[PDB]
Amino acid sequence: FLCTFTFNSNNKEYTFPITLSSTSNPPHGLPSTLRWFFNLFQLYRGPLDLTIIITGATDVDGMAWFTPVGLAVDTPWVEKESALQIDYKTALGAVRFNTRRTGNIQIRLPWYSYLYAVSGALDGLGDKTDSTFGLVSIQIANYNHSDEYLSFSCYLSVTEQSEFYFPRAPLNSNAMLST
Amino acid sequence: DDSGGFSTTVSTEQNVPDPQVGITTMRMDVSGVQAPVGAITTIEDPVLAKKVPETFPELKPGESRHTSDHMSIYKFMGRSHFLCTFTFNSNNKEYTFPITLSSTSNPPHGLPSTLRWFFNLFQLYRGPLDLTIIITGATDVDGMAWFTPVGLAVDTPWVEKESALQIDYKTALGAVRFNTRRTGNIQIRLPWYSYLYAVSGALDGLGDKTDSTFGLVSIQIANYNHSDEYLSFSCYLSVTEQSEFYFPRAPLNSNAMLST
Amino acid sequence: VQINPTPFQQGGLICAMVPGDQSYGSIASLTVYPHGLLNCNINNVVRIKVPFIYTRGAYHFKDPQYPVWELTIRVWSELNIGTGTSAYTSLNVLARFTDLELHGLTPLST
Amino acid sequence: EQMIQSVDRTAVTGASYFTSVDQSSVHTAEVGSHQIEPLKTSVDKPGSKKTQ
Amino acid sequence: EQMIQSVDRTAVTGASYFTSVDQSSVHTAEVGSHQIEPLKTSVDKPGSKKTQGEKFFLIHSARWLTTHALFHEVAKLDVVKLLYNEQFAVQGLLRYHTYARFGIEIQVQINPTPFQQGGLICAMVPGDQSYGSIASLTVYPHGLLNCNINNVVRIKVPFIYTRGAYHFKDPQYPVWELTIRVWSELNIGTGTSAYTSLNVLARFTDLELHGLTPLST
Amino acid sequence: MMRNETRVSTTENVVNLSNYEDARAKMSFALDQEDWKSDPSQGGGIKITHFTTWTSIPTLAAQFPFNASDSVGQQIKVIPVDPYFFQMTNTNPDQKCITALASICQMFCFWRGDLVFDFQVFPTKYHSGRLLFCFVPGNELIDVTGITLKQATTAPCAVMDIAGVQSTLRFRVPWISDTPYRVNRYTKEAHQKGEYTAIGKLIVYCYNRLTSPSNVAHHVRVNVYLSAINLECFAPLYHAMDVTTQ
Amino acid sequence: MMRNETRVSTTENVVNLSNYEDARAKMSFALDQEDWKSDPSQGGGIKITHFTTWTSIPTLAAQFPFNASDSVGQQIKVIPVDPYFFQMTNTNPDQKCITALASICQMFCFWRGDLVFDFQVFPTKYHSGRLLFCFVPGNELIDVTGITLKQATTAPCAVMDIAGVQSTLRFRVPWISDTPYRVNRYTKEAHQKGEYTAIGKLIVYCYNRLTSPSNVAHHVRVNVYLSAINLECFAPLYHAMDVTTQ
Amino acid sequence: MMRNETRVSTTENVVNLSNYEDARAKMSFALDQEDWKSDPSQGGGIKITH
Repeated sequence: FLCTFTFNSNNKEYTFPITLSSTSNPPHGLPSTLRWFFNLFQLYRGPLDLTIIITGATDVDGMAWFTPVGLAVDTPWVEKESALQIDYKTALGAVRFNTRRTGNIQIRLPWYSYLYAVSGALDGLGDKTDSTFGLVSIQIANYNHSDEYLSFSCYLSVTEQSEFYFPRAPLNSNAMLST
Repeated sequence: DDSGGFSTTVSTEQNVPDPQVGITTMRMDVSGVQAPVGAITTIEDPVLAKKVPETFPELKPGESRHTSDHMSIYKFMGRSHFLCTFTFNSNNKEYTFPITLSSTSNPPHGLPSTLRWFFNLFQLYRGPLDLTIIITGATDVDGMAWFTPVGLAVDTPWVEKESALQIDYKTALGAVRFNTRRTGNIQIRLPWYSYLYAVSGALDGLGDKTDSTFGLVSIQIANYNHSDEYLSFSCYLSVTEQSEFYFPRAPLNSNAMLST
Repeated sequence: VQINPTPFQQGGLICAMVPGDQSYGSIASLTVYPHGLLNCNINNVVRIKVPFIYTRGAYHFKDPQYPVWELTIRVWSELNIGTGTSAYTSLNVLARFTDLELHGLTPLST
Repeated sequence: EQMIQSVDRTAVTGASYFTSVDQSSVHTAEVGSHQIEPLKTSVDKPGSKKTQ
Repeated sequence: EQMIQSVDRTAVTGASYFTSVDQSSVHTAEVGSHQIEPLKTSVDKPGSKKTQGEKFFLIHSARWLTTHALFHEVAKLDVVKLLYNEQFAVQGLLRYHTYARFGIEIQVQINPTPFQQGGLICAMVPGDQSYGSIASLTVYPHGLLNCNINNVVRIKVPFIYTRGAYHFKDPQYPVWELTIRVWSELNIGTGTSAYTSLNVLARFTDLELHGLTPLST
Repeated sequence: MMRNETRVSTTENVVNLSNYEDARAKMSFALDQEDWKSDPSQGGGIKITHFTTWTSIPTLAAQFPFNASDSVGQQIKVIPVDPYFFQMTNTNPDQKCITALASICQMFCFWRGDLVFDFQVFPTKYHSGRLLFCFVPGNELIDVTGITLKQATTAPCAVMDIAGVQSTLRFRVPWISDTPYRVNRYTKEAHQKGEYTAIGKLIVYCYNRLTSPSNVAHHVRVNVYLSAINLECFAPLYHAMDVTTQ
Repeated sequence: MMRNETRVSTTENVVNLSNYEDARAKMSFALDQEDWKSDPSQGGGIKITHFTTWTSIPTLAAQFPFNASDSVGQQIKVIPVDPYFFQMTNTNPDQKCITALASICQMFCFWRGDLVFDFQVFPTKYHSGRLLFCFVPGNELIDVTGITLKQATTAPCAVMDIAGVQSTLRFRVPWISDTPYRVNRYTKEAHQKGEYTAIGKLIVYCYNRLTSPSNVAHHVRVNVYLSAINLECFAPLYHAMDVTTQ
Repeated sequence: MMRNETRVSTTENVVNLSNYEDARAKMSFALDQEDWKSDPSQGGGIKITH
């Protein structure tokens, strides 16, 4: 498990980062096992597999796109109307799904970084840059709120092309949170 | 020379395409321990401008750590890029938009964003394209699409109006027929049918209206009851491996690249 | 293309062969097209050789669709002189066909 | 000692009847090359002295 | 016909990173030649990168006391940041170069008298300690200073970091953090000295240096 | 009895636009699903399979005058070393003139490589002087305007003479970085420490003054070109790169 | 445990009518899904696998009289050179008589090839005279009616004699174009420069007058046939080609 | 005539999160569906597979 969120209105966007930092406390951050695992070791380098699962309202088309770090992106962990062009969005590559037909998606996230790896345990300045893997965003349109709620959920897994380096000490029992 | 031309000077080709690969690889040091003979040159002379530039000592920069080469054209532009979007406001209507590589056309009617950028990099384009249309909003809507080469009869482009043509003339050009209940998306290759060698993207005036149009994709929808919500379409172009790009031009100035 | 600057002048030129029209794209980037750089210090002569680039089989002369080539000469860096140096340079252009083919004999006088 | 290349100043070019004697000259810049068509737009014989 | 020689105008000279492009240039004039001495004025090895930059340095000097509780942090060190200083001869190499990648070797020294008792763990922690358990420090490269057994620990570690090299002027985050915890408290009888002195010696291994630069800071 | 059967996996009827493996067509309008042979004929035999066609053609990024009034050691022009740099603009028609390297590298997130600055002076044979082109490795926000001339000979530099038979000095900047790549940040709004586009700044001094007789122009304009070698860029995006004023 | 599984791609249950790869049947009404063997029996052994069957059979496109009153150099009939040309009509029954070449080539967007005009005079043995059939390469909207006879011998031409043992002169028009194809524009409404159907116009003059005794007809009618060789057409469409009046 | 055909089995479009055989990705955002080579460089040669 990674996160869950709900659109309350039509034509809105939501952007959450994949942030291995432990300074981030859930609901914004890594919870449960992920928060645990990415703190076992110092460095992480490689692709990831991501699956999003859709609940509630049907007949809803939506687009998702992956934004590497440093590039322009909307305020994370926040639901707000899009600030960007449909042209800038589709250039990063995008799936376009409909919640009538699929109800789930599984898609691999590339490793695009100007960094060697992305460390999970860091503080202060280095924590804001080096600890962010990338920002998955989701935009939905044609959501008529006469319908019921629309819930999303995200689940991360690790490919065989990921690599883990230099084991650290595991987290104390007061630093492992849950969602 | 065959044409009868003579000269003492050595005639040497200029701006050869694809000098190097756009991925870091090895195919020791690059330059060093000798001299930077390559650091002084006359850029006006095309024989001396092909001298490999080298200034300081440097090392070979290893191998790039991902497989694919993102600076290839058939990879970069293989990703399908935005083209247009439009919405039917009423039942039993048709809509026809051309694929027009001309830059005189300013979006929403024209090529936006990257396509407007890419088709202005080079002079000539020859070959098939892949086209994908994506449907939003209303469901239980059957619709037909058909591709019309240039010069043949077609309805007024970039305009939503009731059909002027027979169902027989439409289906003869070939047509998909889809239902927005079942699919919600389509991906279909567009043939290269032209009385022209290629279709140039940068042209003006008279030659701009004919030579710059690849072809006109049309979409007709029926059984749209507007008690329902909006019906949105969107189109995304990509380039096959049978397309060919010729004679690089100068890229567009920052005031000529628009967005949608 | 031929200029004749005296060594007491200074400046440059780019002379590029542009198919069709220049259209929009950048003036800075003319070095993409087949070109040559006329420099008052170095060369007073440039030469360019280009094949047939066009969207059709041949260029119909009576009712030409659009011009096959456009030659454009831009001031690449301005001309500068002291006092008394001649205030200009003359510029001339010599063009010819290579590998010329011809089709369609025809009585049409125009 | 190494030799650093430089422009060859004096050259003589021309075609058929014409000639160019330049002091400042420089090498000519080709692009592309002459191509043959796989599909002929005009099948008739290309014009020449003997046709016209 | 005979050829009369003349100056060769255009030439390109230089050394390391620098270059000279001269139109009017002329051949260089040597005198003498490099000589070797039959009798060496200085017998020590001639200085180089490995003699200056890689030697041992006194980083931090602290004291471990009986009033430090368990898991007390005797000394917290940012190792590389302390190696970048006017005092240490490695500076003159680092002050003029932008980026460096390198190893690290730590030597930590206590001096308990046999009438004292206690322990220490000295661990190399990349980045920051962050959160994770103090009990688990044995995961990191470490050594256990025991008043009974060893008064000397040694540690050798490669370059672990999220980038290519550690930029010294504006460092992103510290590459290594050395932490010294009281692993079991110091205990004495009556009259035994109430403390121990603690010192740290750090140096670079396999030091590389890039980016010469005029920036003084 | 037919036992051929399968199970519908996840992502049923989702459109992945991101790659030509999942973006290729599932059908055609072409009768008999036919293929097109190659036809170089009218195209001059110039076929473009790769974007390195446009990044090796040196184009005019910037231009600065070299005055006779510059005392020894004065910075005439400072360039950040990134493919995204062009200062050239035009008046009529209204446009922002973008180089070839900047126009390709604006479409990619990350860039690395060697950037080859081609400097071209436009002197007469009767001018004389020397320029010093210094490369100062760092981010592009480091404040370099306090560096005197003697201090800048520490950094990798090159000195060209104005009047000679060769006009151009090609300054090839080696790749100097702490990260395997740099990033296109101009999409993002404000600055973030640790995230940088350029690999440094390129300072130009007046090494010796400009001397010249009375009847020749008192200054020499200098074009600055830009190109790239050993270039690697990836992670496509879309951005319209704005003119960089010093 | 059954791990056979697949993912449903895009275009789920869309019907591509455009090609027999996607238009072929997915099932049958035929019991045991049986196949039919060939049976030439009652069909005369004539099997048609290709549309070039109909384009090589020369058919009557047009007809014009050759009067004894035509002065030397007068244009009797002008033909555009395109497969789409027929002027023949009938009265009872009401119909527009379409050739074989025009009836196949009306269904295709683009056509190229050689068009073979077969001229057949219907003289007696006692008539005499000569015709000049001139081909004037260009579009079909060029205005050719001002060309005298001496000027038209510039263009490729042929001269046939009226009275002989052979009736027909076959005028084979080489393909002369600036584009690899021409286009069926008659679907579109008005004219557009650059988009042309014909490759030129075919002028017919009176080279020598028509001489003949008193008791023989004073004119000679001339059929004009039309066919095609080296023909290539493609891009199917549907159009009903209307009679072309001069 | 196309006789290729199959029958849709049970568990149509259910997501099994429990194993990397059914949790692996069905597509990618990576252009040309590219793969990443190994890079021990800055990690000290310490790789954790277990």
